[PDB]
Amino acid sequence: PFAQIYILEGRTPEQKKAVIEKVTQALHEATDAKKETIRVWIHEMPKENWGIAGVSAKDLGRLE
Amino acid sequence: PFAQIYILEGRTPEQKKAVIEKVTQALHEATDAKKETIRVWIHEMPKENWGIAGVSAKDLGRLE
Amino acid sequence: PFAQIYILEGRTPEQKKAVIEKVTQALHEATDAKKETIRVWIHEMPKENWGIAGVSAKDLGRLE
Amino acid sequence: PFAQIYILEGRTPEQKKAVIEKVTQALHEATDAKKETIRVWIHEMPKENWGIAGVSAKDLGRLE
Amino acid sequence: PFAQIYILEGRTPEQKKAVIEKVTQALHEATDAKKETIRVWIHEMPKENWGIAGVSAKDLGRLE
Amino acid sequence: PFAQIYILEGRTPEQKKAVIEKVTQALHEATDAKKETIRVWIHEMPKENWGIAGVSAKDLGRLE
Repeated sequence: PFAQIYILEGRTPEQKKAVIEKVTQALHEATDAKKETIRVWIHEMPKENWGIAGVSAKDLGRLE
Repeated sequence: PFAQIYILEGRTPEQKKAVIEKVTQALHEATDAKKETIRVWIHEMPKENWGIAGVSAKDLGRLE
Repeated sequence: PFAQIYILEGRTPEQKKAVIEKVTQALHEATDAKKETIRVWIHEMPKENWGIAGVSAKDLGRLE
Repeated sequence: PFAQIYILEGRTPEQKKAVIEKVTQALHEATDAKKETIRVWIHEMPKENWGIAGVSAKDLGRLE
Repeated sequence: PFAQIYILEGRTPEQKKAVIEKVTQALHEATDAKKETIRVWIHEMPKENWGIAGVSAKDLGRLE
Repeated sequence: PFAQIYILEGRTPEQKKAVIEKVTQALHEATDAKKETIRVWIHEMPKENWGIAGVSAKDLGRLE
């Protein structure tokens, strides 16, 4: 089982390692697949490239 | 944060619900993102459509 | 420019044709790319395979 | 409904904001989904990483 | 190295096995990656779900 | 037919051109699709962003 993860830019390397570790464990427990077979990779998206209801994460970050 | 999951066909609905639940929890804990923002969806791939080292999961399933 | 669209199962064929038409027009107008170059394809996801905040679209559809 | 957009590097930020805005509107009109649910994100591909009929956008950009 | 392949519905199983075999060999030769590490999977898209310049493969299939 | 390729960062430009060329040829031969229709694009993943059995390519690169 494979997981393709999409996150915004700006997260710590510790958080990205945890994404790999916890998502891999999550797939192992949910499907009982051998960890050897599990692959997880992470796309880091610029805030200008991430739209929520038609507004970019960048424009939202300017607000409270 | 979003997770696009690829699994082979043939898993129970309980396993697929667990994929959604555990991967969502994994992303929440790894990034501290609000669960409201997290999305996880699952592509179920036919065994004929899944290649490992040039051999399909289907041809492998014939073997021990 | 290419668009990979993810929607839930259960939409009319007219809505899917409109997705192809309107997304193609949207990319043409936003980037001025020739329509000849634009490609849009649609993955229809089972409601059991679509997680929102850890809950599947299927379990949500049972509710009001 | 979600849209994963693939464009070549080198487009203005105004064009990328327009991609987010117009694709979101396109999905809203085609499916009648609430804008709150719609997500659009953009991968910007290096010209060396984009093949058309076996030739990269980079090699093509050298030509007329 | 991983390859995610998108083809229209309607191809023979022999063609899909060849996709897995030849794409795997192509990645092995281009990158010198061990075949053990290479993964290739195939999404088969309904013709109604595949847009070329704003027109679906289905509407095109009606024409000559 | 389209191929979305995922490789680790750090490969030569010659290898990436070969990916585009050989994968395009592989799809042409496997499906008999006209080369004009074939598209191949390449995501280069940071080693920190690529998990194998729960361990990142980066941590593995430290080892023998």
